[PDB]
Amino acid sequence: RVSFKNTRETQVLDHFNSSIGRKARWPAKSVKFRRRTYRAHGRINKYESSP
Amino acid sequence: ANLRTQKRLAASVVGVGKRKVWLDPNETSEIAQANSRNAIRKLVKNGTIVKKAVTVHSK
Amino acid sequence: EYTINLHKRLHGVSFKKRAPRAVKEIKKFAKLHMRLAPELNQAIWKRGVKGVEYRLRLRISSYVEPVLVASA
Amino acid sequence: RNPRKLKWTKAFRKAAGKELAERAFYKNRMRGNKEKDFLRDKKLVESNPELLRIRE
Amino acid sequence: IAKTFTVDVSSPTENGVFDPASYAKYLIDHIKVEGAVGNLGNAVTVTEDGTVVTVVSTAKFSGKYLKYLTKKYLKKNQLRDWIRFVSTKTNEYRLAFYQVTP
Amino acid sequence: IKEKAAWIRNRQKTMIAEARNRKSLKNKAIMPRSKLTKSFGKMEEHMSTLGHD
Amino acid sequence: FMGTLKKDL
RNA sequence: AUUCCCACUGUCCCUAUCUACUAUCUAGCGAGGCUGUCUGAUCAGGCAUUGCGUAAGCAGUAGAGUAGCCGUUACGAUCUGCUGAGA
Repeated sequence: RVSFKNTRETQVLDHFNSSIGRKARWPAKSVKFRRRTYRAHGRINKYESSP
Repeated sequence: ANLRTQKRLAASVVGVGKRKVWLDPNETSEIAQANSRNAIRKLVKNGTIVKKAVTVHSK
Repeated sequence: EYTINLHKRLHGVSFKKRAPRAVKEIKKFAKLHMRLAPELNQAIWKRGVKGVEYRLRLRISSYVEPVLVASA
Repeated sequence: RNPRKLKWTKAFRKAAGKELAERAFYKNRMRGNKEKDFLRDKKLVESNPELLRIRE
Repeated sequence: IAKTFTVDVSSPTENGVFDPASYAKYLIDHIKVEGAVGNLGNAVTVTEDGTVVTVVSTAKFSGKYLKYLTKKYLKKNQLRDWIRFVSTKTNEYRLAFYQVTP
Repeated sequence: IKEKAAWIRNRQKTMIAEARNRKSLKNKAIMPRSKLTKSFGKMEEHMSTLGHD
Repeated sequence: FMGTLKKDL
């Protein structure tokens, strides 16, 4: 269970590139390596992990 | 080292609520074995569990 | 034994976070020259988050203690 | 605001004897201060034998 | 009418951390009869026999006041954290060391 | 005399600072000394500083 | 202008 | 409800500064003084969305008054000095 994009793009621990501050990051979970909710208006917001 | 039940039992036995009981930080292992109210009373007698006094504040 | 001028280091910090950030400041202090004693945490939070003394006298061994002096 | 009331103005210092109307004048003002310090020190020393005993 | 208060200072005195004469002097100098320091008009008499201090009072005097004065004297000599003023019988007291790990 | 007075002033200020440090903000539940236990080394050091046997 | 101060004595 | 008189005002001439909140990135997931109050009282501090220039201490025989006698215990605001000091 780890983000696909962050793992693909993967000293980093102790410090697909949209909106990344100037573009490098320090993805700890990637380096180390189905849910549903309604909302303000009734709907079916489905959030899925991307292993 | 999960003394939640021990604090609950000490508060019930001494009858002073969980805000007045004091469990010895240096006797975690000894308190961890007090699974019954008799052992809690024994700990209170030995001074491992203590009852705090009412705050000294003028009415 | 050191003297830390926390008035200089805490300038411009919001009054809501003076006491917590001060804990991080002394941690940096011992890192510059070289675990906080709970008595020193009491000394830091003596006047709450909003107020921290301008100067503090410390004893660093890194284990850091507050020392009792008439004035800093 | 009356200038003679505020101690940081020269009007107060002249109208109260603080300012000459200089160094010798200040020495004249500050005569006997050492005696007062000595007397208060003597009283403090004689007022707490126990604390001196702790000192020794 | 006279009431007797007994304080047993044997334990601190034998341990070399107490002077009963100074203690009795502090009481006789700070009884405060009728709200006045040193107004001992023969109503309050203090005797020091070496190990037991006896206070005989016919005026308003209580064991709580004696405990307060003793604790003040202990704090003045900064022995408050090691010696406590405790009672054995009614109006019979002593000074006892706090619990110490050997 | 005037040196002993300075020592007295410094020690009084130190004691006041220590008492303030021990004192806290809004009063809390009291932990009586008669129910807690103190070690012997602290007692030995304090009594030696006092000047007793 | 200031004169003699406490420190300067 | 409307119109004139006086006073006030960042409405404006004409904008400027500060505080809070917000916005951004990262790890994971993811569509000095004063009022009130409290530390038993001083001292020193906390709180009340800045709440709204002579230190602590000691002394004077000067000091409103509280408390002993028909020259005299004691407490004592305020004032004066250490002190353009203290921070």
